[PDB]
Amino acid sequence: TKGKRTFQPNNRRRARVHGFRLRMRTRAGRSIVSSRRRKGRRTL
Amino acid sequence: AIRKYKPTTPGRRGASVSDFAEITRSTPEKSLVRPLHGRGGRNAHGRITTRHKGGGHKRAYRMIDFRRNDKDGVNAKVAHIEYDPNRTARIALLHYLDGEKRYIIAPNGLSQGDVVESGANADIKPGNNLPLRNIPAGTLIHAVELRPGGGAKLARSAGSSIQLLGKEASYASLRMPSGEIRRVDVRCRATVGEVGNAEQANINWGKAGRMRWKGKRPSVRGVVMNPVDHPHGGGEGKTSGGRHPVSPWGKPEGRTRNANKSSNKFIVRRRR
RNA sequence: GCUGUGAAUCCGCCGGGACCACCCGGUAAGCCUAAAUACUCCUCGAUGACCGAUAGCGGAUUAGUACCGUGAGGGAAUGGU
RNA sequence: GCGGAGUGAUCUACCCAUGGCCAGGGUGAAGCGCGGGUAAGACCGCGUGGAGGCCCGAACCCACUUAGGUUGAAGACUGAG
RNA sequence: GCCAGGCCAGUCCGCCCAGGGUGAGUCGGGACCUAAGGCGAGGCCGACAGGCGUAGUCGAUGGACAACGGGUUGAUAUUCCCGUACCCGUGUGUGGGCGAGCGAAGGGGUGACGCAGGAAGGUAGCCGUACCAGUCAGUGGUAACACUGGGGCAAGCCGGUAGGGAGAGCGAUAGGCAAAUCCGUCGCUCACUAAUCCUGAGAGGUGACGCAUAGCCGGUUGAGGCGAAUUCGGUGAUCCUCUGCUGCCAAGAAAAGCCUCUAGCGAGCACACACACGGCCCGUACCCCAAACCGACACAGGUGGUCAGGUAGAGCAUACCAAGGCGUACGAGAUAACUAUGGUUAAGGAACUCGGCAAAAUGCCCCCGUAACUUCGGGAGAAGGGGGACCGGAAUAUCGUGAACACCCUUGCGGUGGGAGCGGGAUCCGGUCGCAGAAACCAGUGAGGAGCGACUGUUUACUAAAAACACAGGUCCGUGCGAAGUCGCAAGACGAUGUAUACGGACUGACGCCUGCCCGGUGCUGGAAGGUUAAGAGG
RNA sequence: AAAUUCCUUGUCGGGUAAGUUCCGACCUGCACGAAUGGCGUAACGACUUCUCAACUGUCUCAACCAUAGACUCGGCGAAAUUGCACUACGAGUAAAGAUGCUCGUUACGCGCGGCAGGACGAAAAGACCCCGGGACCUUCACUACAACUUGGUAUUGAUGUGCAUCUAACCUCGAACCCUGAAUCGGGUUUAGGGACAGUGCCUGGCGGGUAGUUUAACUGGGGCGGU
RNA sequence: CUCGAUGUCGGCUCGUCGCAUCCUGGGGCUGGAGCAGGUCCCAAGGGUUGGGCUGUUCGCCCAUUAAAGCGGCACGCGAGC
RNA sequence: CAGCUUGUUGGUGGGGUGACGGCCUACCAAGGCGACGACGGGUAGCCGGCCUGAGAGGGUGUCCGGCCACACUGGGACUGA
RNA sequence: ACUGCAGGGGAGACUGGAAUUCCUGGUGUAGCGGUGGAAUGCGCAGAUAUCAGGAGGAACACCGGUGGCGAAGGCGGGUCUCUGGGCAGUAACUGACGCUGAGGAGCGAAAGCGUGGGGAGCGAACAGGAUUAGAUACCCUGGUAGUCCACGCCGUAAACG
RNA sequence: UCGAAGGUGGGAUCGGCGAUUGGGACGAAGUCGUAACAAGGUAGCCGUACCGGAAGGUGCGGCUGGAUC
Ligand SMILES: [Mg+2]
Ligand SMILES: [Mg+2]
Ligand SMILES: [Mg+2]
Ligand SMILES: [Mg+2]
Ligand SMILES: [Mg+2]
Ligand SMILES: [Mg+2]
Ligand SMILES: [Mg+2]
Ligand SMILES: [Mg+2]
Ligand SMILES: [Mg+2]
Ligand SMILES: [Mg+2]
Ligand SMILES: [Mg+2]
Ligand SMILES: [Mg+2]
Ligand SMILES: [Mg+2]
Ligand SMILES: [Mg+2]
Ligand SMILES: [Mg+2]
Ligand SMILES: [Mg+2]
Ligand SMILES: [Mg+2]
Ligand SMILES: [Mg+2]
Ligand SMILES: [Mg+2]
Ligand SMILES: [Mg+2]
Ligand SMILES: [Mg+2]
Ligand SMILES: [Mg+2]
Ligand SMILES: [Mg+2]
Ligand SMILES: [Mg+2]
Ligand SMILES: [Mg+2]
Ligand SMILES: [Mg+2]
Ligand SMILES: [Mg+2]
Ligand SMILES: [Mg+2]
Ligand SMILES: [Mg+2]
Ligand SMILES: [Mg+2]
Ligand SMILES: [Mg+2]
Ligand SMILES: [Mg+2]
Ligand SMILES: [Mg+2]
Ligand SMILES: [Mg+2]
Ligand SMILES: [Mg+2]
Ligand SMILES: [Mg+2]
Ligand SMILES: [Mg+2]
Ligand SMILES: [Mg+2]
Ligand SMILES: [Mg+2]
Ligand SMILES: [Mg+2]
Ligand SMILES: [Mg+2]
Ligand SMILES: [Mg+2]
Ligand SMILES: [Mg+2]
Ligand SMILES: [Mg+2]
Ligand SMILES: [Mg+2]
Ligand SMILES: [Mg+2]
Ligand SMILES: [Mg+2]
Ligand SMILES: [Mg+2]
Ligand SMILES: [Mg+2]
Ligand SMILES: [Mg+2]
Ligand SMILES: [Mg+2]
Ligand SMILES: [Mg+2]
Ligand SMILES: [Mg+2]
Ligand SMILES: [Mg+2]
Ligand SMILES: [Mg+2]
Ligand SMILES: [Mg+2]
Ligand SMILES: [Mg+2]
Ligand SMILES: [Mg+2]
Ligand SMILES: [Mg+2]
Ligand SMILES: [Mg+2]
Ligand SMILES: [Mg+2]
Ligand SMILES: [Mg+2]
Ligand SMILES: [Mg+2]
Ligand SMILES: [Mg+2]
Ligand SMILES: [Mg+2]
Ligand SMILES: [Mg+2]
Ligand SMILES: [Mg+2]
Ligand SMILES: [Mg+2]
Ligand SMILES: [Mg+2]
Ligand SMILES: [Mg+2]
Ligand SMILES: [Mg+2]
Ligand SMILES: [Mg+2]
Ligand SMILES: [Mg+2]
Ligand SMILES: [Mg+2]
Ligand SMILES: [Mg+2]
Ligand SMILES: [Mg+2]
Ligand SMILES: [Mg+2]
Ligand SMILES: [Mg+2]
Ligand SMILES: [Mg+2]
Ligand SMILES: [Mg+2]
Ligand SMILES: [Mg+2]
Ligand SMILES: [Mg+2]
Ligand SMILES: [Mg+2]
Ligand SMILES: [Mg+2]
Ligand SMILES: [Mg+2]
Ligand SMILES: [Mg+2]
Ligand SMILES: [Mg+2]
Ligand SMILES: [Mg+2]
Ligand SMILES: [Mg+2]
Ligand SMILES: [Mg+2]
Ligand SMILES: [Mg+2]
Ligand SMILES: [Mg+2]
Ligand SMILES: [Mg+2]
Ligand SMILES: [Mg+2]
Ligand SMILES: [Mg+2]
Ligand SMILES: [Mg+2]
Ligand SMILES: [Mg+2]
Ligand SMILES: [Mg+2]
Ligand SMILES: [Mg+2]
Ligand SMILES: [Mg+2]
Ligand SMILES: [Mg+2]
Ligand SMILES: [Mg+2]
Ligand SMILES: [Mg+2]
Ligand SMILES: [Mg+2]
Ligand SMILES: [Mg+2]
Ligand SMILES: [Mg+2]
Ligand SMILES: [Mg+2]
Ligand SMILES: [Mg+2]
Ligand SMILES: [Mg+2]
Ligand SMILES: [Mg+2]
Ligand SMILES: [Mg+2]
Ligand SMILES: [Mg+2]
Ligand SMILES: [Mg+2]
Ligand SMILES: [Mg+2]
Ligand SMILES: [Mg+2]
Ligand SMILES: [Mg+2]
Ligand SMILES: [Mg+2]
Ligand SMILES: [Mg+2]
Ligand SMILES: [Mg+2]
Ligand SMILES: [Mg+2]
Ligand SMILES: [Mg+2]
Ligand SMILES: [Mg+2]
Ligand SMILES: [Mg+2]
Ligand SMILES: [Mg+2]
Ligand SMILES: [Mg+2]
Ligand SMILES: [Mg+2]
Ligand SMILES: [Mg+2]
Ligand SMILES: [Mg+2]
Ligand SMILES: [Mg+2]
Ligand SMILES: [Mg+2]
Ligand SMILES: [Mg+2]
Ligand SMILES: [Mg+2]
Ligand SMILES: [Mg+2]
Ligand SMILES: [Mg+2]
Ligand SMILES: [Mg+2]
Ligand SMILES: [Mg+2]
Ligand SMILES: [Mg+2]
Ligand SMILES: [Mg+2]
Ligand SMILES: [Mg+2]
Ligand SMILES: [Mg+2]
Ligand SMILES: [Mg+2]
Repeated sequence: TKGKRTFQPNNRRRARVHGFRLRMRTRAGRSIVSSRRRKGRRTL
Repeated sequence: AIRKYKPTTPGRRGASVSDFAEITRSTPEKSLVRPLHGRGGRNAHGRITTRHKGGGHKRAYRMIDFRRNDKDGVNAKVAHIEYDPNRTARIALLHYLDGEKRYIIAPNGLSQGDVVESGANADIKPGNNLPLRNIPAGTLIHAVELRPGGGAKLARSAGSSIQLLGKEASYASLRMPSGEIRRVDVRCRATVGEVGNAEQANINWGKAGRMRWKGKRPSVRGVVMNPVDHPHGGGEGKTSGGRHPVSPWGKPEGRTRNANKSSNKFIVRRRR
C-alpha cells in the first residue's frame, strides 16, 4: 500500500456504485436524485 | 492406512496423511459432479455467520445417494472407491444393473467389484440399504434416515455407525455414535455396516497451511481480544477472562438444546 | 388500540368525572356534506422610514456554475468609460 | 460529543468468482528399481526420483536497522544494507 | 502564436489559437455463453417502509468464435491499399445424385479445467559460416575473401514425420421424466505376440514469377529507378508437441458451442462447381514506470499485463553495450566554515557507546574437512583449510555433445558403420607474468552461553514486528440435524449440499516428562421432597 | 535472586586487570508453580541479553580528497513569524530569571559570512496535573430493554379412566402429483407422520452488562489515600 | 511567574564563575629527630588521567598520577548532538 | 578398544640396495589383516638365569654371560670392509 | 515316510449361560450398607429387598485332579477355520546328516509406556471415615490410572525344581 | 620434492581442581518411629508401579525361603 492513493478511477465501478440506475433502484436514491434536481445540480 | 511424513521440515515433523490405499480412479464421475463455491462462512446477508471459514481448496460436489429408495431389487456393482473432498468418508461409485450411475458413502469392506443389494430382501452385507424393519437388532448400520424417505442423516462420517438396539412395535431404538439412544421409525432405511475410512481421525495435520487448505481460517482466542470485541477481552497482562467462560456473544456455557423440542419424545437417553 | 370474555333493540342502550337511586340529555357500533380556516412552486398588479455588489438570495457576474469530495454532499469570486 | 436519515469497501480488513506471476542456483523426502542379508523378512548400500508453509538469491511483496529528509522530491519517502 | 503557463529564458512546448486527423465480416467488446454476485414475474415473509427469493435476466476477470505478410499519410492502419486467406449468410445458373433430407424440445457425450516436476523431440532467438556487396582510414603494420554491412519473409493451403490416441463388431435393456438406432449397464464371437483408422509438433512443398533487404546510379540529396548472396553448422528457450506424461493431495467453474440420439418437421432435397452479392453496432488519434493515469504540481512515490538482443555471468543479478531512447526544463563560477554522499588513512583495534549503532570484515567455483547436541531430518555453507590467471603440450578419435562427403541392405523425413568441421568440460605436466589470477561489478562474518516464543507465518497504513497474534497438537463444553452457533422482526440464509472421526464455542499452544490438593464462594449440569411466589381462577 | 526478588550491586563460584550486566548455584520464593499450563527441549528468530575471534575512523585523534549544497554572479522568487523599535552589558529592582525600569559600564553608522546563549525564540488555546463536560470500557452501581425462559388464556377439539387414546384444528425442510413450458421457490391436491402438543397473540413471574441511558458528593495548603 | 507549552535524567560538545584548595606555591603550631605526616592560615595562576560495572548521577573496582577537588551557572548547555 | 589398511594387497617396466623385497617410483587391478583379537589404550628392555614352591606354577630379570636399544632432546648424511 | 494316538499347545471369527453393576418400569416402606465396634456413605425426592425387561464389560462355576499340553513365559465356556509340537507302532527311506553353543536372534508373567477403543467388577494414586500418641497403613466408604481389546514398545520376576 | 622443529585449527583421549550437590563407609551413651525375625501383631519375600518424614504402605502378577482344610 506504499504510494497507492485512495481514488483509483474506474468508470464502470463509478457508474455501478453511484450511477443513475443505482440511485433509482431505492427510495433513498430517488430522494437523492430529486434533492439534486431541487437544488438544481447539473449532474444528478 | 495412515502414512507419516518424515521430519524433513518443521511443517512436516509430526504430520501424517492417508495413504489413499482404498482409492481407485483418482477422478470423479463427470455426470455425477456439480459445481460448488466457497462461502467464507457468509450467509445470504453477506455477513460472517460462521467464523473461521474461507480460503481452502476449490471443491466439486459429487452427488451421493442418501435416499436409495428407487432401486429396491435392482442390484449394483461397486465400480470404484474414490476420494471425496466434501466429507471425511470415501465414496463408492455403483453401477446399477439397469445402467444408473450412483455414489454412496463407502462402508468398511466394500472393495471394488462386489455386489450391493437394496430393499427389504437384501442380504445383510456392508453397503446393502434396507429398512430398519428388515435389519435385525444388534447389527452395525450407518446412513440411517430420521424420517421415512427423508434421506440418510445419521452416522455418515468416517468410521461412524449406529447399532440397532431393538424394534418393539413400530420404532427402532438405536445407539448413535455420540452414545445417544434414539428411536426412529422402523420404515426409516439404513445401509448395513460401519462407514469406512475409520482411521482418518488419526491424521496429524502438520502445519497451519494445511488446515488453511482444508478451509479453516485462524481462530482468535477471546482472552487476547479487547473488551469491545469479546467478553473475555481486556486485562493488563494475560488473564483467564475476568468471568465464567462465555461465547463471543456473552452466552454462558451450558445446554443449548431446546428443552421443549418436539424430538424429545424420540430421544430416549441423551449422550454421556 | 390490542387480548380475553361477551350483550340487549326502546318496559333497549349510552352520557351527565368512582358508584348507586332518581332526574336530565342523547340515540354508538354505516356513509356523505358547502362556507367561514391553512398554504404559495407559479401568474398578474402594486408596495416598502427593506438591501444596494463583503449588502440583498448561495447566485446582479459561467451560479447551484467554477471548484472540492468516491459519494451523499459542500460550494465561491467576479457589477459601473 | 448526542439523535434522525442517508452516503461510502475505487483506501483498507476479510471473503467470493475468474485470471496472471514467481530469474537463477542448492538440498535431496516418499515412492520406485538393483544388489547384499537371511528361509522369508527386517534392515542396509547404491541408483533413480524430485518432496518440502525446504535453503541461498533477483523480479515481486514487505518494512528490521541506519543515515538523509523533517516550510520534504514525498501529508510516511529516499539511500544503504 | 509567444504579456499567462513551463520552477530561469524561450524563437520552443503536452501552453494559446485555427484547421485537420481515429476507416475492421476476422483485432478488443456487443449482437454468443455463463461464474461470483446483482436485479428479480409471480411468490414467501414483514404494521408500513421493506427483506429474501423462484422462474427468469444480467453480470468477464473465464468458455466459444473467421487474417496474415508487405506498403502507404503530416497525423490511421491485422481497419486504407497490394498480395494471399479464412468465416457466416443470401441469390442466380450448370451438372449429376438421393427422395430423402432437416432435426437443436429435451436426452446423452464432449466442452470440462488443480498443483509440482521434468524428460524427449523440436522451433524461435542468438553466435558463427559458405556466399554477396562495399572501405581503403596520408599513425608503425595491414590489398584481401583484413575490415564494415548483408547472409530475410507470414497466415493460409497440400502432403503427413516423430510421438501419441483406439480393440472391433453382434445381441439384450428394468436407467437417462416421453422416445431413442444415442448414452449407461449386461452378455457373446474374432484378433491380440499383429494390422487398420484418427490426431499429429517439427521438417518439406506452396503461398513467393510476390514482398523485403545490404548496397548501387543519377538526384531543390524530396522522391525515384535498379538491386547481390541468402549455404552449412553450433547453441538454444520464458515457446511448441503438452488440455500430454509422471508424481502428489489440499482432489481442482459453469454455460453456450460442437457431436449424437430420438421427439418432432418433411415433398422435395442434399451435394458440387461457377457467378453475383450481404456482413451490423461500439472502440481505434495521442499519453502508459507516465510531463497526458492515481498522488493539488511537468511531484525521486504508486500503476496490472506483453516483448525484452550481445559479451562476461548460474542468472530477468551485475558491468559494459545493441535496437531504441535520453542528457528531463535554472545556469555560470568558486579549493571558506559547516552539512550531506562517497573515498583513503600511520600505530593501536571496541579503548567508542546504553549497545560494535555505523562502518569494516566474510563473500565466488571446485576439492578436502567439519563439534556439542539432536526430534536422526538436522546442526552444516558448522568450524577450519587448499587450488583458481595466461601460454604450450598431452590432444590426428584425450574425453564426452551434436553427426556431412562417399560404401553396403526389407526402397524410406529408412537403417548399419564413418568421422569432417562446430562447440563443451575436466585433469595432469611444463613454462610465463604481476603486489595481487574469485581478478572490476557482484558476492555468507564466524563461534559460544542464557531468556522468550517450538517452527514458516501475522500485527499497531503514519514512532511498537515483539516475548504479542496465529499455528499444528491438547482438553473441556455445546450440538441427534431446516443441529448447536450466527445474521435477520420474520421468511430465509450460513453452518453444510456437512451428520458426532461432524460442526460451533472456550482455554492451552510443536515435541518430551508431566499436569498435584480444594466443590467451601460464583458459575454450569442434574434432581424435585419441602418453603417461597406472578398472572389466572376464586370470591 | 527468575521477563517474577522489594531489601539488592543478596551470597558463593566462573568469566574480566577491573563485571550493578552475563553464566552456574544457594533458597532467606517481599510476591514461582502445573493447559491464564510447570519444567525441559533439537531446529528456527531483522526478538532480548552476555562473551570470544576477525574486522575496522566507533574510538585514541583526527587528517586529506571528490561530489551535492553552503559562498559569488545572472534569472525567477516563496515561508513560518510579526504590538512596537536608532532592540548593549553588569549589579540591582520588578508578577520574585529585564534590550525597554535604576545606578553604573561599554558601544562610530551600515552591510556580508558564520555560531546558536537569550529574546522564558517558532510551532500546536499542555497530551502531564487539577476543575467542568464528554466518550467508550467494566461490573455482585441504578433503572430499563432485547434475547432466553415460566405459567394462565386464545388459537383448541372428541372419547374414556391429571393420565391415556383418537383426529379434525394446527404443524412437517417426509414423499408423490399439478400449476410447470424451463422451477431444490411458492401454492394447491393426495399421502406419511406429529398433534390438541408445539408455535403464535394477550397477560404474567424469572433471568438478563447482551444492549441502553445514566449516576458514582464536597471539603482538602494540588489531587488521591486518610479524615470530616 | 509560566498550563493560548519555561522539553524532563544521564552522557557528549563547549564553556564560564566561586573557593569551602585535590595538586603545584607560601607559611604558623605539632604528641615536627629525619623521611613522611596531622592541623590551621594564605593562596583560584595553571593542572586536575584512562578504563570495568551500571541509563545512570552517585558509587565501587582496575591501572596510574603531582593530583585524580567541591560547588554554581534553568541540578549551565536538546532552535548544539 | 570392532573395523583397520591406499604404497595399503599384488603385478608389470624401471629405479635403488651388498642383497630379496612397495625399499622407492610410473601404470594397471582392487586387494591384505581381524573375534585364533586387527586397529587402539596401558605397562615393559628380553633372555640363560635369580627368588619361591613337592612339582606345576607364582614373582622377578640384580652380579655374570648372551641379544637388542640408546648416548642432552629431535632429524641426516660422510669416510671407511 | 506310513498307520495310529492323546492333549486347557497357538491364532482368528462367531457364539452361550450364570453372576455383578447400571437403566426403564411393577410392588413396597424406612431403612440399607459396613465393622472387632463404628462412622463416612447410600435412602426416605422412594433406597435395601423383590419381579420383569434391557445395556454393557469382564471371567469362564460343575467338568477340574495329585491331571494334560507348551522350550520357557504360559494355556480350559462352546462351535467353526487355520496351525505347531509330542508319543507309539512298521521297518519303507537317508546314512552320522549328531550334541552343545561364545557372540547373535527370537520368544518371554505381571507391572509399566505409546496410539486408538472399551470400561461391569476390582482397584495403585487420591479423598473421607475409623483406629491410634501419631496412622502418610492395616479395616470401612467411595474411587483415577490400570486391569480388557488392537497394534507397537518394554525385556524384567522367588521368570524356582 | 621430501623433511624435523615451529605456527594455525578442529577434534580425540587421560588426568587435576571446582561453588554447589549426591550417595557410601565407619563412628557415640543423640532425635522420630518399629519395618523384619514368633501368625513379629497386616505372613514374608521377588519383579514392577504409585505414594509416603523414615523405616515403609498399597495395587498387579509370582514364590514358599509361610500358613489353613
Ligand atoms: Mg444485499
Ligand atoms: Mg471455529
Ligand atoms: Mg491486545
Ligand atoms: Mg472493531
Ligand atoms: Mg462486555
Ligand atoms: Mg489481556
Ligand atoms: Mg498480571
Ligand atoms: Mg343506532
Ligand atoms: Mg347516523
Ligand atoms: Mg366528511
Ligand atoms: Mg371548508
Ligand atoms: Mg394569494
Ligand atoms: Mg411580482
Ligand atoms: Mg453576495
Ligand atoms: Mg468529481
Ligand atoms: Mg452523527
Ligand atoms: Mg453502499
Ligand atoms: Mg475491493
Ligand atoms: Mg465493490
Ligand atoms: Mg531447484
Ligand atoms: Mg530413494
Ligand atoms: Mg521457503
Ligand atoms: Mg516479469
Ligand atoms: Mg506492483
Ligand atoms: Mg503490513
Ligand atoms: Mg529516523
Ligand atoms: Mg531499499
Ligand atoms: Mg512566454
Ligand atoms: Mg518563464
Ligand atoms: Mg414483485
Ligand atoms: Mg432479490
Ligand atoms: Mg442469477
Ligand atoms: Mg452478457
Ligand atoms: Mg474477458
Ligand atoms: Mg502514430
Ligand atoms: Mg484483400
Ligand atoms: Mg468437472
Ligand atoms: Mg530440449
Ligand atoms: Mg603507415
Ligand atoms: Mg562479416
Ligand atoms: Mg451402447
Ligand atoms: Mg513452413
Ligand atoms: Mg537453430
Ligand atoms: Mg495507435
Ligand atoms: Mg500529475
Ligand atoms: Mg518532472
Ligand atoms: Mg513521476
Ligand atoms: Mg540491471
Ligand atoms: Mg554549480
Ligand atoms: Mg588506521
Ligand atoms: Mg594499518
Ligand atoms: Mg587486531
Ligand atoms: Mg567499553
Ligand atoms: Mg573483543
Ligand atoms: Mg567510556
Ligand atoms: Mg551493523
Ligand atoms: Mg561493508
Ligand atoms: Mg549452534
Ligand atoms: Mg566454510
Ligand atoms: Mg590450458
Ligand atoms: Mg602447471
Ligand atoms: Mg613474482
Ligand atoms: Mg516466533
Ligand atoms: Mg525460512
Ligand atoms: Mg507503526
Ligand atoms: Mg516499525
Ligand atoms: Mg486446534
Ligand atoms: Mg464432545
Ligand atoms: Mg437454530
Ligand atoms: Mg473451559
Ligand atoms: Mg498462550
Ligand atoms: Mg489443575
Ligand atoms: Mg456443591
Ligand atoms: Mg536475568
Ligand atoms: Mg545479583
Ligand atoms: Mg543466574
Ligand atoms: Mg490453570
Ligand atoms: Mg506457555
Ligand atoms: Mg519470521
Ligand atoms: Mg568540498
Ligand atoms: Mg541570486
Ligand atoms: Mg549594537
Ligand atoms: Mg539583568
Ligand atoms: Mg539595564
Ligand atoms: Mg526608555
Ligand atoms: Mg549576521
Ligand atoms: Mg531555546
Ligand atoms: Mg515557545
Ligand atoms: Mg489550555
Ligand atoms: Mg450476572
Ligand atoms: Mg408459552
Ligand atoms: Mg402462549
Ligand atoms: Mg453501560
Ligand atoms: Mg442525556
Ligand atoms: Mg474536590
Ligand atoms: Mg492533600
Ligand atoms: Mg505564548
Ligand atoms: Mg581560603
Ligand atoms: Mg604545615
Ligand atoms: Mg584551578
Ligand atoms: Mg599571573
Ligand atoms: Mg567488554
Ligand atoms: Mg564546573
Ligand atoms: Mg540541567
Ligand atoms: Mg551540572
Ligand atoms: Mg540533555
Ligand atoms: Mg537550548
Ligand atoms: Mg602409486
Ligand atoms: Mg614393480
Ligand atoms: Mg627390479
Ligand atoms: Mg620404562
Ligand atoms: Mg604347593
Ligand atoms: Mg641385561
Ligand atoms: Mg645394574
Ligand atoms: Mg644427563
Ligand atoms: Mg661406504
Ligand atoms: Mg488349541
Ligand atoms: Mg442378566
Ligand atoms: Mg454404568
Ligand atoms: Mg425403581
Ligand atoms: Mg432393584
Ligand atoms: Mg544305504
Ligand atoms: Mg548367549
Ligand atoms: Mg519379544
Ligand atoms: Mg499387562
Ligand atoms: Mg495402554
Ligand atoms: Mg503414566
Ligand atoms: Mg487409552
Ligand atoms: Mg480400599
Ligand atoms: Mg485415608
Ligand atoms: Mg486378538
Ligand atoms: Mg535377573
Ligand atoms: Mg512360574
Ligand atoms: Mg566440592
Ligand atoms: Mg513390626
Ligand atoms: Mg511389612
Ligand atoms: Mg500393628
Ligand atoms: Mg508384618
Ligand atoms: Mg510389591
Ligand atoms: Mg497408600
Ligand atoms: Mg499379591
